[PDB]
Amino acid sequence: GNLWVTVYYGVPVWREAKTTLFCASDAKAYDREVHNVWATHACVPTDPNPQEIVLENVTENFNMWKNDMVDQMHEDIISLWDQSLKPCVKLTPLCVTLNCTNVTSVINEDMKNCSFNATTEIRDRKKEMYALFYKLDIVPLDGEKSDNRYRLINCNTSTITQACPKVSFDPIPIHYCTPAGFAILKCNNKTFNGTGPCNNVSTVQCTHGIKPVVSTQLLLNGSLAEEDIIIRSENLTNNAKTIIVHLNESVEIVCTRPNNMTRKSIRIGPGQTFYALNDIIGDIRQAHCNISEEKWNNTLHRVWKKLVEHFPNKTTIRFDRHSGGDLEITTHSFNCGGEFFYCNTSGLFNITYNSNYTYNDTKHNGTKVITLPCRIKQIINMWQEVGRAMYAPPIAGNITCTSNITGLLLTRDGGNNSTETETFRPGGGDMRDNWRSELYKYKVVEIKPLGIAPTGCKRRV
Amino acid sequence: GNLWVTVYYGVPVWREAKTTLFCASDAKAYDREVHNVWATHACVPTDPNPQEIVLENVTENFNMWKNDMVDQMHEDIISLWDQSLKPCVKLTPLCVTLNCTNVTSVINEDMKNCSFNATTEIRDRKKEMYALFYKLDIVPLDGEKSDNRYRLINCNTSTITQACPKVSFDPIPIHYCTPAGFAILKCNNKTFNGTGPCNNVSTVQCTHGIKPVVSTQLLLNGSLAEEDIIIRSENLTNNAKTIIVHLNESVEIVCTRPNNMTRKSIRIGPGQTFYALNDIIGDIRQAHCNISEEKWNNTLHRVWKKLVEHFPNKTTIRFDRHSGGDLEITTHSFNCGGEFFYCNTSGLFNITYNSNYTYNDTKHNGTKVITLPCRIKQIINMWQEVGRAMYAPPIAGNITCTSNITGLLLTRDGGNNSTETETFRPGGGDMRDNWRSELYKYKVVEIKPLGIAPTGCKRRV
Amino acid sequence: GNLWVTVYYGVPVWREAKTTLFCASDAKAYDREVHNVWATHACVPTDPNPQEIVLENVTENFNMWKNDMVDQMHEDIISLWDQSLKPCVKLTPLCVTLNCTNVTSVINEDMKNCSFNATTEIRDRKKEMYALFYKLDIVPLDGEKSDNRYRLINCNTSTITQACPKVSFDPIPIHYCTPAGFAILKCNNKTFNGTGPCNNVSTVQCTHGIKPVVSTQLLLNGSLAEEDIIIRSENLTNNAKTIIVHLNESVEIVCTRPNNMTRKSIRIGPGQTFYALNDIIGDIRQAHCNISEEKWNNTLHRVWKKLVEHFPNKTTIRFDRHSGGDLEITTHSFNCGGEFFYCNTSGLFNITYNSNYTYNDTKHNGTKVITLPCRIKQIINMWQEVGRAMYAPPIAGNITCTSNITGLLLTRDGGNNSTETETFRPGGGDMRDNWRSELYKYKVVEIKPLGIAPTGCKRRV
Amino acid sequence: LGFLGAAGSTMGAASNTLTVQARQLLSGLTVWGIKQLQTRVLAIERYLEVQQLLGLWGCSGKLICCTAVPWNSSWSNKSETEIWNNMTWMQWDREINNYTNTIYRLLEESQFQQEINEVDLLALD
Amino acid sequence: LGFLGAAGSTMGAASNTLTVQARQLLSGLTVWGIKQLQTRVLAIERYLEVQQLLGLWGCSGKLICCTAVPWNSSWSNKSETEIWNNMTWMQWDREINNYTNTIYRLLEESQFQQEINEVDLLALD
Amino acid sequence: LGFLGAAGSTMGAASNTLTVQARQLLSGLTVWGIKQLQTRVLAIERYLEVQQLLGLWGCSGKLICCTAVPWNSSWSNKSETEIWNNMTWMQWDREINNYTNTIYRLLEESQFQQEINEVDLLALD
Ligand SMILES: *[C@@H]1O[C@H](CO)[C@@H](O[C@@H]2O[C@H](CO)[C@@H](O[C@@H]3O[C@H](CO[C@H]4O[C@H](CO)[C@@H](O)[C@H](O)[C@@H]4O)[C@@H](O)[C@H](O[C@H]4O[C@H](CO)[C@@H](O)[C@H](O)[C@@H]4O[C@H]4O[C@H](CO)[C@@H](O)[C@H](O)[C@@H]4O)[C@@H]3O)[C@H](O)[C@H]2NC(C)=O)[C@H](O)[C@H]1NC(C)=O
Ligand SMILES: *[C@@H]1O[C@H](CO)[C@@H](O[C@@H]2O[C@H](CO)[C@@H](O[C@@H]3O[C@H](CO[C@H]4O[C@H](CO)[C@@H](O)[C@H](O)[C@@H]4O)[C@@H](O)[C@H](O[C@H]4O[C@H](CO)[C@@H](O)[C@H](O)[C@@H]4O[C@H]4O[C@H](CO)[C@@H](O)[C@H](O)[C@@H]4O)[C@@H]3O)[C@H](O)[C@H]2NC(C)=O)[C@H](O)[C@H]1NC(C)=O
Ligand SMILES: *[C@@H]1O[C@H](CO)[C@@H](O[C@@H]2O[C@H](CO)[C@@H](O[C@@H]3O[C@H](CO[C@H]4O[C@H](CO)[C@@H](O)[C@H](O)[C@@H]4O)[C@@H](O)[C@H](O[C@H]4O[C@H](CO)[C@@H](O)[C@H](O)[C@@H]4O[C@H]4O[C@H](CO)[C@@H](O)[C@H](O)[C@@H]4O)[C@@H]3O)[C@H](O)[C@H]2NC(C)=O)[C@H](O)[C@H]1NC(C)=O
Ligand SMILES: *[C@@H]1O[C@H](CO)[C@@H](O[C@@H]2O[C@H](CO)[C@@H](O[C@@H]3O[C@H](CO)[C@@H](O)[C@H](O)[C@@H]3O)[C@H](O)[C@H]2NC(C)=O)[C@H](O)[C@H]1NC(C)=O
Ligand SMILES: *[C@@H]1O[C@H](CO)[C@@H](O)[C@H](O)[C@H]1NC(C)=O
Ligand SMILES: *[C@@H]1O[C@H](CO)[C@@H](O)[C@H](O)[C@H]1NC(C)=O
Repeated sequence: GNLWVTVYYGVPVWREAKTTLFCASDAKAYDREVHNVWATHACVPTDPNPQEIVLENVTENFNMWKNDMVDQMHEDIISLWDQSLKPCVKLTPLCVTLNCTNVTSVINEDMKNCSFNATTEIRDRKKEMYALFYKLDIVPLDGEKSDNRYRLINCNTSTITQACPKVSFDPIPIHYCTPAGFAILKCNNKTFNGTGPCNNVSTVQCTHGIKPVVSTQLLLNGSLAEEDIIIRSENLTNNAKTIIVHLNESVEIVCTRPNNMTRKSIRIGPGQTFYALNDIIGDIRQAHCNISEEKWNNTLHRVWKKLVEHFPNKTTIRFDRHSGGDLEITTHSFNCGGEFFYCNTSGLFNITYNSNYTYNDTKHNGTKVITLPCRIKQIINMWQEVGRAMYAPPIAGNITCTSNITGLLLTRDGGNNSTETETFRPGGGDMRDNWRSELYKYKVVEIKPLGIAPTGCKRRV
Repeated sequence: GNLWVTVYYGVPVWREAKTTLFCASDAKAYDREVHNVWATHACVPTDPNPQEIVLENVTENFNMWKNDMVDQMHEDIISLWDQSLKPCVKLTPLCVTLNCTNVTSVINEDMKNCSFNATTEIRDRKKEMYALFYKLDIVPLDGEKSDNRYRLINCNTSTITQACPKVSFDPIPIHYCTPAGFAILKCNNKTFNGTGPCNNVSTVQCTHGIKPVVSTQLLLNGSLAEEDIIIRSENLTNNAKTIIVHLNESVEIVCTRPNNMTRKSIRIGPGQTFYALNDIIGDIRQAHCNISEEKWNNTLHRVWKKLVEHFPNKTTIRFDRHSGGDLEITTHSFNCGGEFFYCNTSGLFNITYNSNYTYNDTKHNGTKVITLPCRIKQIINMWQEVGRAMYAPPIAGNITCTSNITGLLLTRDGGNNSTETETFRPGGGDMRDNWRSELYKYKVVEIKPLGIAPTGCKRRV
Repeated sequence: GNLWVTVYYGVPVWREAKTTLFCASDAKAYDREVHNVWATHACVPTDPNPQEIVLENVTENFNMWKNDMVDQMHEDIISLWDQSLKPCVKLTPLCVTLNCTNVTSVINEDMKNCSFNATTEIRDRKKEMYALFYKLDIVPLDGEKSDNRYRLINCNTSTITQACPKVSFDPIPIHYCTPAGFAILKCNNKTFNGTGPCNNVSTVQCTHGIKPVVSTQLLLNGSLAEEDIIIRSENLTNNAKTIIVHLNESVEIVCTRPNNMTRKSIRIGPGQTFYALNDIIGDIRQAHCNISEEKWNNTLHRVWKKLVEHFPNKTTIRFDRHSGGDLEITTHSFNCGGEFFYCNTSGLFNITYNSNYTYNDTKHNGTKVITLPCRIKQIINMWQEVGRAMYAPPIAGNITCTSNITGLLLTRDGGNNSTETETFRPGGGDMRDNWRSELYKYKVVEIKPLGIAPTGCKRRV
Repeated sequence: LGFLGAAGSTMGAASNTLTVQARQLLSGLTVWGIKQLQTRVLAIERYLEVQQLLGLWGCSGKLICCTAVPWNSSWSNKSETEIWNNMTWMQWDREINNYTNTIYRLLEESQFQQEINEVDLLALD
Repeated sequence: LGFLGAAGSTMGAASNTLTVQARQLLSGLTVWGIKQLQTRVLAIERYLEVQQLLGLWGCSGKLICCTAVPWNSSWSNKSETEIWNNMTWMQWDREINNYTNTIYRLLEESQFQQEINEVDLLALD
Repeated sequence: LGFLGAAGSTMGAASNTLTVQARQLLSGLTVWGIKQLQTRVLAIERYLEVQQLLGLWGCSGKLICCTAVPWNSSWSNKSETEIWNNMTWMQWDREINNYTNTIYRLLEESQFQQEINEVDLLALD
């Protein structure tokens, strides 16, 4: 009948934790290929043959919107961006009066031929150089005369550090690993909607190598769903929360810049030189992206069906374009082949679906695509808290990329009463949501190996 | 009769130590209020309900003048000053010829209206801006003609980094905490004179939250004494040592700048802008401080009585002004509301006390105050080993502060033989003495838990 | 007959290791003498009365060419060089048109009197200053006219940071110490040729205080051999490997700059000033080094005998000058008294030795020396991966140093068939080889204290 | 099974694997080195904390260590079989979370009194 | 009492509180993190040093551990009662400061010989 | 002799000095502090790893600790005298390098089963 306190070490229990994690890049990423923004040599090598241990008979409560790993990843990406932009040449002497004129071929109407005086290797003589600059990067001086005098866009807000000539923007998988005394719980529930209980949860040491793809209104090169479309929102009845639609069938999107462009080195000062656009070889065609019409019809139909399931009694659901603002939020912004693309999405989100039409099966095949026009900037200022922008290096030859859209960053409109209509527009808010599309299953748990259990064993005197 | 060696762990003994300590700011200081010079986010949160454990039946030897915590605090303050002055805009382009004239109202005789050519957002055109600059910050060019051409004072010694537009100089308590294996001993003896034995010493984990107030000749917002005035000196018969008088009744001093001043942003270059004084609204009144005459009479009488006790056979004791030198040492230098004040103290330290007059009780009330004139600088260069000065930001509206003088940094004059007279002048030496006014009771002790004791217990084979 | 597993702690076994080591400067180097390039205050004090424990009855395999300590020392020297060149003034405004003319006395033919416009403390007026610049530091502008317009040599590749006015280049011993759980094995075999077995190996905590002397083609102030000349090469039949000849009798070399030179401060900008050469007092004599002819004859004869031993069937061995390239590799480059010297070595390596002459004993005494001419640069760019050069400070008075050559960095010529001739020229490759002349005996070993041994002792239940 | 593989298992089965969880408790430019360094010394601090707590109970160097402290029925009135047969470690952690500190103090005073009276008795002999 | 609360107390009373002093022995931008990190690993190093010294004496995991080393009268000719009744730990530290290293070596050779001859005797059985 | 002074000596003589090698296992601007800090916490990690491996075998706080695991003849068919008289520690490390992990697992399961059945038997009493 008598019982005594017994101590157990190695007890499998855990609580919540907010510990700092450490990165781990893949071993194949160490085959030289140096000087990429996301290539961090301080990351440890990825653990070979990694283990995921299935934990049966246990249920865990997850919450994507209260995860600290997303915030840690955002901060780590920001400081990596700062470290990569720190060393090379700044374009502060480039903030000078630019004599800009039209670009000789039809008019491009997207670039201007700007000549400027740049100091030579000696800072007492100045040579009149010239370069082709995008119209989104040059603001006209004054604003009341056609004097053809322009300047760089951020010559009055912060400083520009031009991207180093070797740098690359190719994403690589990053395996976030948790320290000793802590583990990562992954929810293997395929139906899981981002929060709540999970009856199939496994413990892992490191994540699945999340690619840090920077994109707005769309999710590029992300992990797909397993069963169906998974709609995730912190609070659906709140219109400020951004819905993260998770597709199960990724759609191929092919983007290109068919123009062939020349690169020329320009000396802006003693020991400071940067690469700039010189000439356009061949005909002039606008850069654009192609998305299959039938596949997008499939995606929009399935998304509307899931949104009808999540929003009862709404007769009509309209997919319209973005409301307004700067170009970085109103357009699909991404990076293809080292070049930053801003693509108009008015042709994609333009439909009205009602519950009284079957809408067929969106069959009858077809090779028709949606040619969404795109524009290119070089003065890139993302994550504006850093205080430092970029001058992206010019790329010779065409650029052509093929990516997969695996999710949409939808956002419901404001309160328009109970008129049985809700208009969902593309979002483009904080970039943290993008990482939240990947860390929707991972939580960090703090191991307590010390346990107390009554047993009829008594220690001797 | 036989005895054996016995080992004890957790033994309460200690020796001297020089270990590195770590800061701890208060939890209420983390309620945003970011971007203050002394607000260090790397400081850990202050431990709630902190304990001070009284150690009875023990006597410890303290020495304020050999403490390493004062040196550590001085170095930490210096590097915090460097880190706060590092990021924002430098005024190196502001080192240009200034066309200075009198300020329109009576003549202010303290500021000059200086116009200068500053580069716009493009570094090819220059606009003629103007600002009001204090005469202590502008040195005239050449020095043999009335050409009205001036320049900034340190355009030929080091660089100036203007204080960032949001920065604040409000001190916050800093709790210096000692690591594991070390403790802090505090001398609770109320009579304690700074060195020697202490029969009531308690062990603590962290200090009392010392405010890092920067001041010369006076001690602002410091801890008071308990019983009487405590005179502290490393060696009284040496005239080079600075006496740190510790008052028991702090005296209220109210300082103000009644002038209302306007702030205007001036662009000095591409991406570089600083705030400068523009205009004076209303009448012109000199900034000054008010100290009650009767309270200062009480303080000077008590200080003279204690100095008579510490210096026998001296018939006359004279309190005179400072000898000479730069303005940073000859005047009471402090910071009120983000503005640096340098106040003449000739009206305070001006008295001759002899032992043959009772000097009454300094009674008969009165509301008479001592109006000590003050001057304001903006090019602040304190702790000159850093190599970087400041341009303090202009403050709109009046500034009015009310502080307490709790101590005097007195300094005896040189050897004038045994003429039965010693003249004590205000000091203003190294700032470390100011921290030594607060760390006069704290010492760092190194715990040895391993102890040896004979006992008749023998370990079995 | 029964046996049981027994665990032993503190087992004296080790394997190979690549752990990071930590520096340790001497205690006498902490007697102020601050602001030297190799004086690192972060180095711990050198351990007093250091121990070297002789390990008998053991043989260890060493390899100088696969050691990681050499790479660690090279990286540490590079980052120390970066840290020392970081703080002080850059000469970017000095990249201006220079009006250069001949230096008044005979013509020096090594320096030019260059006048240039430098901005005063105000960046709106420019004064015409002048200085004496070495012809190796100024490249003429254009290159097709005698316009007497020159510029600094690296005004178009990188930036120059002039060496701080107090800095010194005097090497101090550096004791590389290994952490806990690791040891350093030193091969006491006096005959040891750099790789292979060693039958007398001792364990040590720290190295012998290696001086980081930077030199090409020669080894200055290095440790001597014990028995004879030791020729060390990774692969002798490969002509790309650099032979590190280790002398047993160091030869005294005295180098001097007999010219007396004046130093003048020149203001290049607001808060930026640098020291430059002004005038030459007295007669003009070319800087040169003196090496005793008989001692060099002894060294060359012994080196040829050892190279004959290592290269059989070769009738003739010729010592000729370097092939070609930049001045930093073609000449003996070193630093005497803070001044960088580049000395022509054509007079040293000029001999042909055959096996059919006895060559006497190179006796008959004599005081004849070899006067090898030398040139002096100030724009020093060594270890070009750093991206930052130096402007070495001018030194007033003559400079005279006396060093010891203790080794030669020989290099065999390319494949010229089996013609019974091999020509050995001075090298001057990567600087790591210089450190490999000192870390030829030290290896880092990783201690395993856990051992397993069978014993007939059984633990009780 | 592996690390945490008996978390959903019963108490008796989870007591049979304890070393693989004690393995993980130690395991083992200017900013990321700082972060890895800080989290490594943090994990080392937790391991030293747990080892010190084990040492203060007289259970150093052991995984399962008995203690002569009686089991108070106010902590749990459940008898042994439903604790050890149809219960997990997490549910027991949830029920006995409120009495953890009291149990810890009872263990430390028991061990300290055992050492003190062992010293007192062995000095008599 | 608390940490160091028996420093001025006698030896016998200060032996009764030892765990609260053993608690404190572990406890637990770019520059202040470095300083806190360095002082934490320094304290960890001292704790590991003291624990290793305890382990080499056969006293690991214990606060008061007896040892079969005889007490040399040359270290202290004082008998037990004035050591344990009217004496503090500091005054004993002051008197036996000169013989600390010799006592430490005697403990380590005693423990090492105990292990060696235990191995020698248990291999015979 | 000193640290590693019995590396070339025989097994029996090298077993007589073990504490001086266990001493060295702990020992004890912005970039060099980072390097020293990293290598110190690295050495601390190795010491904690070896101490944890000793603790999992029931050999914590001891230098030479016996174990009831039988010595398999497949690991080494050599009898005791040529192991302990004309052999060094390095040559034994070379011969028994292939069977290190298996021996480690046999020790850990032996210690774990000893703890488990000690708990089972002492609960009966
Ligand atoms: C979502 O995921 C998709 C699928 O992975 C991805 O599309 C792919 O993007 C990559 C990265 O931009 C593209 O690869 C580039 O392709 C060309 C040429 O490479 C071709 O040929 C080589 C040779 O066999 C093949 O290995 C390769 O697969 C291609 O067929 C170049 O633009 C790129 O190479 C340069 O950049 C690399 C940086 O990662 C360097 O490592 C490499 O050495 C090259 O640099 C050198 O060459 C340049 C000129 O050639 C020169 O300017 C440089 O200075 C340097 O000398 C790169 O290999 C790949 O083709 C895409 N795949 C498809 C099907 O389109 C999406 O980008 C991704 N989306 C997002 C938003 O992340
Ligand atoms: C010795 O100790 C004494 C006693 O504490 C101390 O005097 C006090 O100094 C403080 C700090 O300078 C003074 O507080 C300032 O007062 C005014 C206005 O504050 C009044 O109103 C608020 C609102 O209720 C009250 O909380 C407050 O008590 C006052 O009545 C302002 O100048 C200051 O506020 C600005 O500065 C803060 C920085 O600490 C910011 O946190 C705050 O948000 C304010 O900044 C904003 O407003 C500015 C314009 O208003 C604008 O320029 C900024 O950009 C920003 O938008 C501050 O609260 C206090 O009044 C003093 N007390 C007395 C009785 O005089 C001595 O200074 C001290 N001596 C030394 C040498 O350290
Ligand atoms: C291989 O090893 C050899 C042998 O050690 C070495 O030669 C020696 O080099 C050192 C270092 O350059 C030479 O010492 C210099 O000598 C003169 C004057 O010093 C003489 O007088 C003092 C006073 O008694 C003696 O102690 C000394 O031995 C000499 O006789 C000066 O040029 C140097 O002093 C200045 O530099 C030091 C930096 O290390 C400072 O600490 C020192 O305070 C001095 O600086 C001050 O004075 C300068 C003007 O005097 C002024 O410009 C500075 O700003 C500052 O105010 C230094 O002591 C020594 O003479 C050499 N020995 C011989 C026999 O020639 C080789 O250099 C070495 N080779 C290599 C490649 O490393
Ligand atoms: C094997 O290597 C060891 C370690 O280097 C050698 O021992 C060392 O021998 C030298 C002389 O060769 C000793 O230096 C001098 O020795 C004598 C006194 O012994 C005296 O002249 C000097 O006071 C000086 O000490 C040295 O002390 C000694 N030990 C060490 C640790 O360096 C040993 O000789 C080598 N054996 C060979 C080559 O056979
Ligand atoms: C101090 O000594 C007195 C006797 O002189 C004793 O009563 C008291 O308890 C002691 N104080 C402490 C804290 O041990
Ligand atoms: C080396 O071996 C010899 C016998 O060959 C022995 O006498 C000597 O003591 C050994 N040395 C050491 C250090 O054990």
